[PDB]
Amino acid sequence: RTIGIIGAPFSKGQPRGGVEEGPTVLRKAGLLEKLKEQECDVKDYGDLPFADIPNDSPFQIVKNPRSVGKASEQLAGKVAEVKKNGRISLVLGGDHSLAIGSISGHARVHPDLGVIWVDAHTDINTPLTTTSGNLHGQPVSFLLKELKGKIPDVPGFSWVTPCISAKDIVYIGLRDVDPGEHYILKTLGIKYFSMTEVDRLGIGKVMEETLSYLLGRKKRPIHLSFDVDGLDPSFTPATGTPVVGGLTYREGLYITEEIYKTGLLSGLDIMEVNPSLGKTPEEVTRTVNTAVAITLACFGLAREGNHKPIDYL
Amino acid sequence: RTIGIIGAPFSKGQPRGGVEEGPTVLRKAGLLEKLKEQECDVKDYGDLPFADIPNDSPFQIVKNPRSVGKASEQLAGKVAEVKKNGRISLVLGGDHSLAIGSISGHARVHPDLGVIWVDAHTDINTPLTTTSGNLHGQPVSFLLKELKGKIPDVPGFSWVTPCISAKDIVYIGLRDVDPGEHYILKTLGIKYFSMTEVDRLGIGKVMEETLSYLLGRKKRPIHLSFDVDGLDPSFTPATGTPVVGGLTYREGLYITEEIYKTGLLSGLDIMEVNPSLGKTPEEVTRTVNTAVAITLACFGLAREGNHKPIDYL
Amino acid sequence: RTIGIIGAPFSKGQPRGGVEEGPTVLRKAGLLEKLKEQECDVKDYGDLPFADIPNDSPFQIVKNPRSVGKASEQLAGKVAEVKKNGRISLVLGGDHSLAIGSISGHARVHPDLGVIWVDAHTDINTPLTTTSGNLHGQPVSFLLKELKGKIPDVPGFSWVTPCISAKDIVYIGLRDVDPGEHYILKTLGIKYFSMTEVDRLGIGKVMEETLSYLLGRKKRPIHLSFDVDGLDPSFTPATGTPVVGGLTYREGLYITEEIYKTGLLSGLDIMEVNPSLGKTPEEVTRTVNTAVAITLACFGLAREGNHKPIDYL
Ligand SMILES: N[C@@H](CCCC[C@@H]1CO1)C(=O)O
Ligand SMILES: N[C@@H](CCCC[C@@H]1CO1)C(=O)O
Ligand SMILES: N[C@@H](CCCC[C@@H]1CO1)C(=O)O
Ligand SMILES: [Mn+2]
Ligand SMILES: [Mn+2]
Ligand SMILES: [Mn+2]
Ligand SMILES: [Mn+2]
Ligand SMILES: [Mn+2]
Ligand SMILES: [Mn+2]
Repeated sequence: RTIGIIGAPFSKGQPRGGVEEGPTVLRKAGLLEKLKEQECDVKDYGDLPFADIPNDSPFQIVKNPRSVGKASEQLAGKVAEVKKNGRISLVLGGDHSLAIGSISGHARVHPDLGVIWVDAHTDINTPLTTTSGNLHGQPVSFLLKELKGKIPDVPGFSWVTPCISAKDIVYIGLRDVDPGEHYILKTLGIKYFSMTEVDRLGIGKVMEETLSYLLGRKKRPIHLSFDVDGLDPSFTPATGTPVVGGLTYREGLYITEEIYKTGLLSGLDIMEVNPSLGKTPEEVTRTVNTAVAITLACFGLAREGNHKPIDYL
Repeated sequence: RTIGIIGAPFSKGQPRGGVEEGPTVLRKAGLLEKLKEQECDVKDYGDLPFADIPNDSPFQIVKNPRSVGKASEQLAGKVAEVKKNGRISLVLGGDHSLAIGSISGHARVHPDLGVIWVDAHTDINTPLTTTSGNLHGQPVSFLLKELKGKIPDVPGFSWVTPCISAKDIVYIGLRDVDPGEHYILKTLGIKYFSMTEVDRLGIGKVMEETLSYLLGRKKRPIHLSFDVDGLDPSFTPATGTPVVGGLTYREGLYITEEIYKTGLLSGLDIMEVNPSLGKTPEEVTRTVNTAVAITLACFGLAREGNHKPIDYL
Repeated sequence: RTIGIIGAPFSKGQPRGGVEEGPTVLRKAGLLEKLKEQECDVKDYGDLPFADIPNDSPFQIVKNPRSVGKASEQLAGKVAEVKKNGRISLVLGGDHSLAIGSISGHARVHPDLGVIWVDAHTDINTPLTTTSGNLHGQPVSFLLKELKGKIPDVPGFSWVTPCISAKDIVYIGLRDVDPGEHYILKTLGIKYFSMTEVDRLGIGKVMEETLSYLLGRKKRPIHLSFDVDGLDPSFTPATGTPVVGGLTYREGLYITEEIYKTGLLSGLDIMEVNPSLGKTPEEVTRTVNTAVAITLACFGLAREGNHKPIDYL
């Protein structure tokens, strides 16, 4: 498809800094070229320059609110631009707090978007339910219209406007959900397939239901926010908050291959890849290679093979 | 639920001794605290003191019959006690020969119990069919009423009374079954899901059929005897008789999460964890961590999340 | 069943030479004995002596055409012999180019054979579509009647006669298919289950459809060409062209256990095991052990257990 690459070297949504290297190691893995090696029209909007905000004391327990709120605000504008250019936005990021700006900017051009969130976590803590204060675990709370009222005025986010309903999002891969988050899950009726549902139904049925659930009433643009820690750490170890028992490399590709086939992918986030956290050089390459593979699947690379519309014989 | 912890540091059901450390490393992993950290009422009945039986020569090929028969006899009494106290017995053990006493004592208070046996092995060899002579591979033969007649008078087990029928037990995870054992399997019509059935049906259907098979006619207490070598050695390597191609960490949790949801768990055995057999310190922690995870799942810990009955928002 | 072992220490179908050691390390793993330890009548036709062909320059891009064409020609004769002796041919090989002779010789005695090809690749490149020139990636193109016309007169293969139709073959495990190969796939209507279909349907349904697809109209002899790189490299690392995201050890055994149960297995190839490519001594033993396990499954070894027709009690 027509892609618009946007690097988001940001890490203040959490404590470990190496995550802002995500765009670099991914590009250095030949991501742009690989995409071009397919049927992809690729334009790199470069890495966004996230100005330093020296004065950013916590808002209550919440950390680096101004820099996070600013990075998402900046990212939101960029995504809206690439979307206005008729391209699928590919946000190579740092931490997942950036999802706030990516989904926000996407919904400005396509307010009817549906979101598929692959993650070991729900990232739906509010500034009042979070125990860690890390904003990469709160993005979803800022985007949900139903949680509009339980989100205090946090410095840096006054530009935010909830753009999606609890019913326009589906979670896949959950295995470490906080108590308040689970409460929000059940209270708002959010559709999710934790690792338990994946085990019960199999990833094939999981994807069937996910797409049917989001595209049933009518076809609508799809936003895929892929947190690499959604996959098992044996595949993506170089990430900040790994949790054992994750989705397999195969399941990761199955998810993306199916989304690609809908022809409705319009926004994509590949987040939380932190090279600095690899215990070895191999753990880093393994994490980056897996991250690239998932990305390519979103844009056509199929395991059964691919061929141009010509007579090869 | 209401739990009654009972440590069973015993190893004479087999050759390698480190298995009697099971209760120690598990407790030292914070098992009691972790359970309390949930909605669990926990009372530790301590570790049973298994007196040394210096004079215990083999009965034919069978090894350490008196100490094994004695340990199970002692364990049987303890379990019956905790069951009489309205608690779910949690037997942290050494080798699986202890299942004889755990299931025996359980059935004294709840004669209508159904058993789910997760294991790479059937542990149903008789003193006459066993080739190794290790009693941890014969527990089931002593408990089955139908095998009453093919079990010789082995020193230390005169207190035993078969308490379950071949139809009140279901095996899950089998992948190394001896010839005589397989014969007993097919001859008594025992329900089992070897790794082949798990591969064919998927763990979801496997659990559906298992519970339906055992709880169909009527709801009855459930005894789960979990041999950690039922899971693949990439998850539980620190165990005496590992067999490749086992159940996954995910499947292990799926099994237990489903059993928990029945609200019928009344007896649980977490066996065969041998710290001494870990090739590295990490293999030990990996085995113990997995063993703890499975245990917590049996008592409520869910991958989709958990929350108290309060308004978190 | 009645087996006829034939070693094929050949490697010129590709660049790395250690693959010709396949027969050796497999035999040294106790394969013959293990088979005999079952209900198998085993006769080893020894290792075929593949005379050196010093003068063998490439035919266009195709490498070592004369030695490859000769090795398959020799192998074809041997297989036909063992098949004429009422035995299931077990070809312990080097590279997969040998499939040309194995399937050719098999079809001479049983022209109605159906083929199950487990592989990460389709190995259906023609001498004109191949980019590497390695013949181990072209065997299928020489065997298909429908591709009769797109296969130039390559030195060493004038003895070849396409013996199977595109509809008498099923692929399982595909995850690295070239563009021209994919074109041939879709153009000839070849049935395949890439890793994507395995993920979607589960290996149980995959095998159900495969057998139904090949044995539907009528029961016919089965030829299983098993490329060990079809399984994930975490199980069979010592192989020339490994591809991540492969079939599991369990799936590998499920496939073979199901084929065995049809009672129609008549030809088997266990290919691409290259001991020289193991990064460690353990990677070699792990590859060989897995290869032996799959082989034993093809001839009866079942994970649920096995027993002779006698009264064990
Ligand atoms: N729920 C935990 C863990 C958050 C993980 C967030 C990562 C981005 O995906 C917290 O709120 O801190
Ligand atoms: N069937 C073999 C292996 C027994 C394994 C027993 C382990 C407890 O689970 C024997 O009888 O010695
Ligand atoms: N398709 C590639 C890779 C071939 C792999 C062949 C291995 C035998 O299974 C080629 O034609 O060279
Ligand atoms: Mn996460
Ligand atoms: Mn996340
Ligand atoms: Mn066992
Ligand atoms: Mn056991
Ligand atoms: Mn291959
Ligand atoms: Mn091959």
